[PDB]
Amino acid sequence: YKPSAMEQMNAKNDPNVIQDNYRTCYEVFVYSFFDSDGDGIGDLKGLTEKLDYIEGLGCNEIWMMPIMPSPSYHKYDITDYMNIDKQYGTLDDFDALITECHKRNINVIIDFVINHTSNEHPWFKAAADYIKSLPDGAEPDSSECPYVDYYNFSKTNTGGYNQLPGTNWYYESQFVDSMPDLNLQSEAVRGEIDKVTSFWLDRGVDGFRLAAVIYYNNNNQTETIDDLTWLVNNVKSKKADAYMVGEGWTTYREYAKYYKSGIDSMFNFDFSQQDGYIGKVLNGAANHGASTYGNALVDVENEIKKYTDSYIDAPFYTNHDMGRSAGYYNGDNAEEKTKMAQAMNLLMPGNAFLYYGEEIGMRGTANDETKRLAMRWSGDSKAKGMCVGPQNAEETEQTYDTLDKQMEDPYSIYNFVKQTISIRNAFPEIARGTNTFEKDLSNDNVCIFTREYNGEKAVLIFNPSKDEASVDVSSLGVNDAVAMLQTTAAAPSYKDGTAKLPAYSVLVLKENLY
Ligand SMILES: OC[C@H]1O[C@H](O[C@H]2[C@H](O)[C@@H](O)[C@@H](O[C@H]3[C@H](O)[C@@H](O)[C@H](O)O[C@@H]3CO)O[C@@H]2CO)[C@H](O)[C@@H](O)[C@@H]1O
Ligand SMILES: [Ca+2]
Repeated sequence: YKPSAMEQMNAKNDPNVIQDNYRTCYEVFVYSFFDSDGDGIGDLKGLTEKLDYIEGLGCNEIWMMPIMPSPSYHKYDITDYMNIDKQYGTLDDFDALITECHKRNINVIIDFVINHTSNEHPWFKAAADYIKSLPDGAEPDSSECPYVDYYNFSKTNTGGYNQLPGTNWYYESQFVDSMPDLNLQSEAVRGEIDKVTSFWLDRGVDGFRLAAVIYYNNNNQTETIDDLTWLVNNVKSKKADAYMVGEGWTTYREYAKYYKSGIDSMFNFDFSQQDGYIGKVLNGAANHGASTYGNALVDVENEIKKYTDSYIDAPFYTNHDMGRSAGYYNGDNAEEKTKMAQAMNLLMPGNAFLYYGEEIGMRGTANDETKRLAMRWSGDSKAKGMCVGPQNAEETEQTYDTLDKQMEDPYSIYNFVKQTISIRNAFPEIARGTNTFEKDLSNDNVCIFTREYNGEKAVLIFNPSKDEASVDVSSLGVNDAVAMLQTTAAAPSYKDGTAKLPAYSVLVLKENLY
């Protein structure tokens, strides 16, 4: 193994990992990750066995997709909020995972799905049976069945209601009939969620990913923010440094608003997907090339600032609900783009997220199942712990090698992402600093930022273009080049205030201030 120039350069910078809520988070689908008992389904024991891998990648947080009992493979429709799904193992396996995570200073985030339950959840079964029991006269009585007010039942088909089979009643189920929506205005419901947050916090959970936060109270954004506020306070009441990140799948003008709840993070969705800011810039669909990435960072930061001066952005770029990054880039320098997309994701301010498999450029988009294929550990047929993945996934042609092979390749996507995360772990200002887009020095080819945290300043220079570019950054002050990312043998250079970046590369400087 012969290390690239970037590897040698970046290694000379000491890790500076701060134990707070600005981390690098690996999002795992337990189902498709690593199988410990040989049934082809991934499990908690399997995840535990692969913590050396995740830690070696440089991630110091894990978010698992839902781990509680569910009739589906994906497990977003929950039947029991205080156990583990039998396919994943037991509560004892969860306890061991937490212990092993904390020993490695890795924090654990669980997917917290309270906008709906499964229609097989006992609360709904009981409400449904009760509703069906009522004579024509009717009008439910929550003293006879309190669960009737845990969900929204009506004789009227408003928006997102489905029929309760064999009756004249309907119930709210925005996503699908098998996912009835919880009434989060119910004090009884809030009482139940209280017990649930106590349960998971008491087993050493560090935070929550809040699913579907903008659908907490259907179309009523006021009640939704009230609901989120209640939840954020319920959690922080019990553990002050508990971390919470909300999924608000919408534009930034909308998801900025949810920061009024006091939540730490909202996922930064306008930077996600093929047609998000990162994707558009790399595929040449942006009005101002590289500088569009600058403008977008500033516009979103400025929007959030309307609501809070005290937050952690959640850049993620891709997740289990979207086509994998590698599928966004085809033809000439697709690999270069695939790498740089993750530089543009992971070197953003706040708490950065990496979806499992993105570090080896896994492909898959045709349907949701196909976005959640088995982690490609190895090419070997019968390697221990390989997962079969979801049963209804479409055919998908991969374009990059398996992980074992990528580790051995100094110019693999894996080694690039690994290098990216090392830069982030070396310079706390990248995640925590105030962000300044140096617009006067940026153009369609290069994008320049200064990051300032507690009197330390760094300069980030991205070249997400197919063209070599030079920039005079001497106006920013006296700088030293400390880190870089290269997508080919061509490496960034820096001399006497002039930076030269080849196509698809990054250069990091420290400013010296006297
Ligand atoms: O029935 C209509 C839709 O059904 C399918 O969508 C599934 C998703 O595959 C599944 O992951 C889950 O979506 C959750 C999503 O992953 C999560 O990030 C978000 O916070 O909550 C979602 C709901 O819990 O559930 C839906 C609904 O069953 C199908 O793939 C989709 O194309 C259909 O439109
Ligand atoms: Ca298994």
